[PDB]
Amino acid sequence: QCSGKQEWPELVGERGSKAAKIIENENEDVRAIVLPEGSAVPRDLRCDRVWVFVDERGVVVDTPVVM
Amino acid sequence: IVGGYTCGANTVPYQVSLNSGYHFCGGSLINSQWVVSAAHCYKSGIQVRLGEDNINVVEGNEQFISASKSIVHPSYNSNTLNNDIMLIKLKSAASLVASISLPTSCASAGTQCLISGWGNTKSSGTSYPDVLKCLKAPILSDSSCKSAYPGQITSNMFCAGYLEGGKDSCQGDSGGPVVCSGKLQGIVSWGSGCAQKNKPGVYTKVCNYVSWIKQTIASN
Ligand SMILES: [Ca+2]
Repeated sequence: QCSGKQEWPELVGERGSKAAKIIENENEDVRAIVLPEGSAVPRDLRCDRVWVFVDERGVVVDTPVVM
Repeated sequence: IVGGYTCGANTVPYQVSLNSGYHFCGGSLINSQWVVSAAHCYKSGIQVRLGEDNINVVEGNEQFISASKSIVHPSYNSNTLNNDIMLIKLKSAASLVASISLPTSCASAGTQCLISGWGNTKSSGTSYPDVLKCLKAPILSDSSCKSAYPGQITSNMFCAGYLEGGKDSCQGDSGGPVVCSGKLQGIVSWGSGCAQKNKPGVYTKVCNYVSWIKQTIASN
């Protein structure tokens, strides 16, 4: 159980940089991290982190969530 | 842990949960006063939870002890996760829940190990378990490992798991134990997704650090 909004289905298909700003505005406790789709990541669990995975066109490729 | 199984209470006595309000990483108890975890699990005000099985229900074996200090490896690279190892000193000694021995030699590819943790149990989507999860998995050849993650594997890392996918560690498992024949050989560290084909788990190679561990404990 983390705090605030947890998932952004509406952002799939949006530009990464744009989604990151929206995410950080809608949940002030997280930082959005834009990564290329398929980027390797640490295996910790966080309530203050939202990965935003983008394809080569910088488009959000999957639902960003707090994790 | 995805594709694993319920360990059962007290079957992994060295397993530690790091808690900062919530469970965020695992760790391994190496003696009554010291825990080994991943450097990227560092934060201030860590509470160490030993004797946990179900992390959401107090069942009777828990010892919750504050971390008095958390020493990150001097050469830890937060970007590449090279030297992803951290020592945590307990404010008071744990009651011996038991410690796991350090390795005297590095394990070889093909060796069967036990990986465990309270990490996500889904390759896709999300599910966080109450009780401790275990996975038996082999160390993979340095050749396989490098091919899976070109340009990213250092001499301080090894891959373990299944190239065919389906069984892996996952977010929430970092810092936790990879134990092979009674010795702590690895620390859950990183990977691409969880349990994806040709994307096995990458682990800190504990045998490279035995000396740093001893010296660090002795001077702190
Ligand atoms: Ca418990």
